[PDB]
Amino acid sequence: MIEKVYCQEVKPELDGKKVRLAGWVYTNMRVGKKIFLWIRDSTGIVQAVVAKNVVGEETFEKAKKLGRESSVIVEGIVKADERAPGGAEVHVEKLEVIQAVSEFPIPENPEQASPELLLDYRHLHIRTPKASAIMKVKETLIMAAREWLLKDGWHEVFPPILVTGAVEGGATLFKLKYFDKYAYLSQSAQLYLEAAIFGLEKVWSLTPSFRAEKSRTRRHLTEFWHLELEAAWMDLWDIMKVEEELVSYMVQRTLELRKKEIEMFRDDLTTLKNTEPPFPRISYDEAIDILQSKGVNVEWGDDLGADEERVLTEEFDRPFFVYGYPKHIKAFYMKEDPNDPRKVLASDMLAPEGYGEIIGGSQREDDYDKLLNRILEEGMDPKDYEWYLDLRRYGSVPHSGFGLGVERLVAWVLKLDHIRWAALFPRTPARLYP
Amino acid sequence: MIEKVYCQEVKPELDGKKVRLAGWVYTNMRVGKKIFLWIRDSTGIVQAVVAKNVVGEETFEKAKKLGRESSVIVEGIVKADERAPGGAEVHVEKLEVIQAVSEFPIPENPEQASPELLLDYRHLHIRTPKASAIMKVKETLIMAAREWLLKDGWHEVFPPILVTGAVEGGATLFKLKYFDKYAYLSQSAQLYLEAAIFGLEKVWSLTPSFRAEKSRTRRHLTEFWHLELEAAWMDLWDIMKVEEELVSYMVQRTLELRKKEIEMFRDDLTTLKNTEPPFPRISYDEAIDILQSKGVNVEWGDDLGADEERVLTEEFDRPFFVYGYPKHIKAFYMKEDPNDPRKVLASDMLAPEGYGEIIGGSQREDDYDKLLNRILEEGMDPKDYEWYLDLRRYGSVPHSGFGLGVERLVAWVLKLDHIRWAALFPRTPARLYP
Ligand SMILES: NC(=O)C[C@H]([NH3+])C(=O)NS(=O)(=O)OC[C@H]1O[C@@H](n2cnc3c(N)ncnc32)[C@H](O)[C@@H]1O
Ligand SMILES: NC(=O)C[C@H]([NH3+])C(=O)NS(=O)(=O)OC[C@H]1O[C@@H](n2cnc3c(N)ncnc32)[C@H](O)[C@@H]1O
Ligand SMILES: [Mg+2]
Ligand SMILES: [Mg+2]
Ligand SMILES: [Mg+2]
Ligand SMILES: [Mg+2]
Repeated sequence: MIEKVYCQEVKPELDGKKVRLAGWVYTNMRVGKKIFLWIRDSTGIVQAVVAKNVVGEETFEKAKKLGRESSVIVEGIVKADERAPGGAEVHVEKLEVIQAVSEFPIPENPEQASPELLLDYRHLHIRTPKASAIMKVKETLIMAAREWLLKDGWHEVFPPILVTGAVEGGATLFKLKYFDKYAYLSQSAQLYLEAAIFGLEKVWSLTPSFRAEKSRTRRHLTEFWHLELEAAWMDLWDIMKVEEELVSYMVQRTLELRKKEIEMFRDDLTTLKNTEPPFPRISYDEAIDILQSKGVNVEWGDDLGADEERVLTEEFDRPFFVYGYPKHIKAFYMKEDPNDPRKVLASDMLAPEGYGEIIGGSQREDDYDKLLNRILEEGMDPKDYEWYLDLRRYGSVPHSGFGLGVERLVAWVLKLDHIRWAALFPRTPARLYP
Repeated sequence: MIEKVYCQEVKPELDGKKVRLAGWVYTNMRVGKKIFLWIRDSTGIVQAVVAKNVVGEETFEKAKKLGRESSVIVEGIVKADERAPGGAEVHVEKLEVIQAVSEFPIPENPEQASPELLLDYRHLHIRTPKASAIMKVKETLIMAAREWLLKDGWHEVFPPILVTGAVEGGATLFKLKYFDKYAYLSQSAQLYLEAAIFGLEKVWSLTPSFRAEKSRTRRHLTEFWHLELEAAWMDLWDIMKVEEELVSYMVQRTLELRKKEIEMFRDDLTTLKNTEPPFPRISYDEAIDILQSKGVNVEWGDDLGADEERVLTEEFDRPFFVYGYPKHIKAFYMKEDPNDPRKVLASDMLAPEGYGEIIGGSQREDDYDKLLNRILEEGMDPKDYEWYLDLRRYGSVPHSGFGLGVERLVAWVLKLDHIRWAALFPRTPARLYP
């Protein structure tokens, strides 16, 4: 390959050097007698100056016709100039038009289009600066997670997607024909991580999880990226510490690296700066009391939906935990609170600013009889979970874990109006394409 | 949590120190008047010495009954002793039996069981040393990939799994009901990576890919982990360099870190040591000539199946490329060789020692008309690929990419007899459970 110079590399210190840009036309404007093409690539935008008396009439005329997203190779000499973007521009010697474009269907400012148009053209939308910014933030949060997980001694595993068990209820299961059998798409890798702790003790996975959720909210996708941890020996309080340490490191690392991207989306970084341990912790009992005190008609035992969480966040300026939920609005696998068996040892981590739940986790039931009984009480067939029950027969240990919704976290970090914008190609009940 | 000391931490230099082990009984043997329990955890095995006159009769009797996989907490004093495993043992002061076990259904040496028993009990099999070793090698190869990808300036993206397009043919597609519509499980994220290069230039993803492959071979799963790269500006030769640099770094890094694990599986590390650029490259034409020279009844235009690849590997002592395949045994998206349009600019990377294909990649067709025509020739509906065709309308650039089968790579690195052992919970046409 003939090497390119990235836009971010075009700096005043390269004054007088030859560079080869490769990218796409961002804007095309005649300035005096010259054509100024701003060329975008993955790293920034550079001003390329095209002079008729330098490139000749043929190239000059071609340059006039280059609309947004025209693919081009540009060779020229860098000139330091305090007036140009980045304090340096390229004086064009040669212009190769790969493909001229005049009708790119995403507007120059995407937010002047209907969100439905942007989704119809999601494959084109993702190359635009804000959409690309979201993907850079996403990769950085995940890289940060992997740094923390490696340093803290967790093992990465690669759990199954095709499964036969519901982890998070039958209502959100996708079912498919699988040769002579039927399979489900995994809602969560948790049950498999629980098997894996017996060999590896501290495990984690990042997998797509699948939820056939009919409700079309701004916090639900039908497919999302799910970062999940499970650890032998740890109780609920232990796993909550892991959660706050991990989330804080993810947020602080992304603040350090992606400030520019975050500032495209936020006027106020306060809640992100505030994201360091210890996070505030309230019981579900306290949550009910707070909600009732603000006039919300909620009763002990009621589910905390998105609206309840939203009101609860008003009292917090960083992520916070709610723990000790009523047993019967919580998953079959969660351990009872031994001090109060009406509750389970579960906690959710809620993001502030109205965002609500980003992590759900718990200590797991480690007693065989108790777990079997919960399976039966929930109308589940123990046959489908015999392997999971085996984990309580062959050297059971106390253990706990959690799942973080990556898109949910990105949506809070960037104050997105909908979780769909944090997925590369979002999936919702009416959206499968592109 | 009360902190534990890991087995690998029990070293002669801790002589006289109190430690708390937490783990599972590996073996239980009476030695003289004492009970020797070898305790395994995620990091190794430690000899714990239980003396009746120290722990008392009740604890001593309990210790006699502890079979393999009994979950235990052991507190005691480290004693340096050249005779013990690791040169240090723990003299037990306190023994807490969490759960006693006497009938763990995986044999002490798993390979004395039918592979079908091991798969029936896959959830139990994975905690055993060799199976756990494979997972450590897998996480290390992947960590190595991420190190290389970050250093070389690639962006991580998180592409969709629910899709409407076949990338790699209709025959291996899983189809499912999706609300009022139908969806497919992604065979490969490639088409979406191609969309993503327009914003991010150099992209990669690690995703589960799904192949409804009826043939039950030792190189096919119905679900596998697929590491895929796509890059703007790069041609086939460029992407081949990326492939050899990445694979070499993965292998060399895993050799550096996981020598102990690899030596459980290999007598000979030669081919791994040999895995550094430049890898040997032969044309498909040369491959046919080699095969015919060894008496294989293959003709130019024929598909190279597993058996052909196996024979071809006899001539190589490290991974190697085969390039320039006949157009009509290759995918619809691949770019024709401009020098010879009977061929496409595709290459596979084959592992030696009979293993064969670990990567398939190509330069992509970047001409709209040519791609449309190939879609139509293959009996595909261009409507299902309109978005993919858009990538050839709105600033097309030359580009290339590839997919690496992680399990396929693990199977070669560890000389596994079947790819299934490199998946945490393998999926094959008759195996969906556990
Ligand atoms: N390993 C575990 O302990 C996780 C546990 N099995 C689990 O799946 N919990 S969860 O349903 O709360 O999902 C966990 C998180 O996953 C996110 N989530 C959960 N459902 C969705 C949907 N439908 N869309 C997007 N994101 C979703 C959200 O952040 C939740 O807090
Ligand atoms: N992004 C790309 O350019 C990849 C391209 N779309 C692709 O899917 N190619 S491939 O079919 O050869 O699959 C790529 C690799 O994926 C592996 N593979 C491909 N199929 C399987 C099955 N069924 N089981 C396990 N592993 C499999 C094998 O290592 C192949 O070399
Ligand atoms: Mg809830
Ligand atoms: Mg939840
Ligand atoms: Mg082939
Ligand atoms: Mg192939």
